[PDB]
Amino acid sequence: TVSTFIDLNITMLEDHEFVPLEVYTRHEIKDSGLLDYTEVQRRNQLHDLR
Amino acid sequence: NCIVEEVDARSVYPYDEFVLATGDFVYMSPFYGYREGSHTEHTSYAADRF
Ligand SMILES: *[C@@H]1O[C@H](CO)[C@@H](O[C@@H]2O[C@H](CO)[C@@H](O)[C@H](O)[C@H]2NC(C)=O)[C@H](O)[C@H]1NC(C)=O
Repeated sequence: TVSTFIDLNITMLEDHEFVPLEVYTRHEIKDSGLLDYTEVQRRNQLHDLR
Repeated sequence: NCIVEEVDARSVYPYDEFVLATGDFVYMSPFYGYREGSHTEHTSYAADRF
């Protein structure tokens, strides 16, 4: 068999899922400061009851 | 000198203590009381003070 047809190949672009990605979370940013003022306050205001 | 002063208050989860605009930690849930299991809430204070 010979053919008079001209081929053409089209495959659909497959699905692709995007997972959530973060370089730094806000908890790491809150921990970036050398002294979280709030936690220092809460610790130091327990001295009499401790 | 007697001083009466209105201030804001901020508590984070679990809300067993809060702060004030001056920066004073009150070691008691803002919802601790006497009505509907409010004595379940947390207060590290002697019950006579509240
Ligand atoms: C039509 O579709 C593609 C080319 O776009 C070819 O399919 C892939 O071919 C590669 C090798 O080139 C295989 O490893 C893969 O298994 C094939 N499928 C996919 C989804 O990649 C296919 O061969 C083309 N048709 C012809 C007749 O070549």
